[PDB]
Amino acid sequence: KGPAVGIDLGTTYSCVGVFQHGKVEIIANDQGNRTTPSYVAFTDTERLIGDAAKNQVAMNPTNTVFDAKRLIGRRFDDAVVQSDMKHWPFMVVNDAGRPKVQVEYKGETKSFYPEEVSSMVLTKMKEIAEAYLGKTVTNAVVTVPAYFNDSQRQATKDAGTIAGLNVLCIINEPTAAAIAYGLDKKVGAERNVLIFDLGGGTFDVSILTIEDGIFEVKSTAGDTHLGGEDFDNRMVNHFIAEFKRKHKKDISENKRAVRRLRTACERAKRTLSSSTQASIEIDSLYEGIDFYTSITRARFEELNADLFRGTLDPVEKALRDAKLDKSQIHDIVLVGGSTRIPKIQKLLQDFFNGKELNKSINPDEAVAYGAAVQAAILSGDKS
Amino acid sequence: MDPEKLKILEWIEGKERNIRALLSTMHTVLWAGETKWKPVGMADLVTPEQVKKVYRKAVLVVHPCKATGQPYEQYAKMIFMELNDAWSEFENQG
Ligand SMILES: Nc1ncnc2c1ncn2[C@@H]1O[C@H](COP(=O)(O)OP(=O)(O)O)[C@@H](O)[C@H]1O
Ligand SMILES: [Mg+2]
Ligand code: NA
Ligand code: NA
Repeated sequence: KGPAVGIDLGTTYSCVGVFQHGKVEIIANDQGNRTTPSYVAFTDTERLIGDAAKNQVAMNPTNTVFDAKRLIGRRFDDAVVQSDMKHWPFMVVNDAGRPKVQVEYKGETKSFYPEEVSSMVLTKMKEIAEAYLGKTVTNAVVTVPAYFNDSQRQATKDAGTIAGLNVLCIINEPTAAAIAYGLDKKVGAERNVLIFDLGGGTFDVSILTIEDGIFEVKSTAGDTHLGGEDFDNRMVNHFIAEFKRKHKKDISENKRAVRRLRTACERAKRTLSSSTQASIEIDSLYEGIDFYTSITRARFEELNADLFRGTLDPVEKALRDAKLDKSQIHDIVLVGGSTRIPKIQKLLQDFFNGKELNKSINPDEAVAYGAAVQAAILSGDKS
Repeated sequence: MDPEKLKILEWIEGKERNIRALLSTMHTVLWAGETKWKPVGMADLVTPEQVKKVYRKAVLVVHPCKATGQPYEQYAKMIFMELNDAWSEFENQG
């Protein structure tokens, strides 16, 4: 029967892969993207998911939902939930001790549990793999951060069940990445692996010891509120001042213009990973005024200097909690979309004294890649 | 040398991918501590329906997901793997 998939169900973007014909395919959505925003837009007519959801956020901020992974498996009165709520433009309420996302859908107020919201994203990733395979998808492996507990794991599984999936296993994101590189298929003495995962909202360092295919999380570190979104924000403020200088207008107070600027900054940011400058081009940004401008890689790097270099403290921290020296880790693996930033890679590599990084698998894809490998073995479709 | 591994290695090769032979003797290679698996006799392994029924049961016991972080993790996967290949070979028959 039909193959099983791997789904990286991510805080900011999700990704799906299938292991078929001896190879893993990370599957593009219908807009051409190999990853998909973990975004759910509610409107008067439709429910939108992914690229279509994220693109209308500027117009529809209060009914566009993201960061559900931050609510999943948590109680309303969890200190993390209470602080996170400040950032979000959508509403969060208490149903009997459980967090609910409250939105306006089809001119009626509806509320959804975190695992329900994540089910919708999982559903979309399910559809992405079904469009590609030309057949229905049921079995999945889904990934979860190493530091997730049993409540968050169970709730992630339940989001699978709500999506129509039979979740074969819930596995750790760092572990899946190591599997993506086939590090668990090495023999001999125990190897130490370091996972450097910098995504859109979270930064994770994990150290694993692998021996005879068996993983052990030795230590974890990072910052659950540090990712690409923050580098975006540095550029956003950079240009808010620039628009104020050129035009004597301040856009800080206009939700729509600020978001529209973030979207251009994020696109610009990706360009800077492969090129040394990027142009920004927004029609009628504010009160009729076209914004056109340029930004160098150097300028991007220095706008983010502190955030980039502080990325190494969690490395050192995980390294001591693991009771290992820099020289003692055998594999470094780059995970997360923000690790495509050249200055982050030099920064990490120079910390390890020039040692080569595992980066050939697209970092924002390495998790789903490993989950797909695992789904296959779990189904008897690999070796 | 790993004695619990050596016993599974020996079980695997002695039964020659006979799904029924493996299923009917799996209790002699499960880790000490395993409590769910009641031994099957050939008598409940005659029809393909029976063999299907029992293999799904065996696969649940030794499944690699449940066995993660367990002292018998490696052996569960050794068994699961051989079960899957025995079953695929059982299904090729015909
Ligand atoms: N080429 C690139 N250069 C810089 N940042 C990138 C690039 N590609 C993706 N990103 C960023 O990576 C983040 C998403 O990372 P990803 O690992 O896909 O998601 P998640 O954090 O949800 O796991 C976003 O901030 C995105 O802007
Ligand atoms: Mg990630
Ligand atoms: Na992701
Ligand atoms: Na991350």
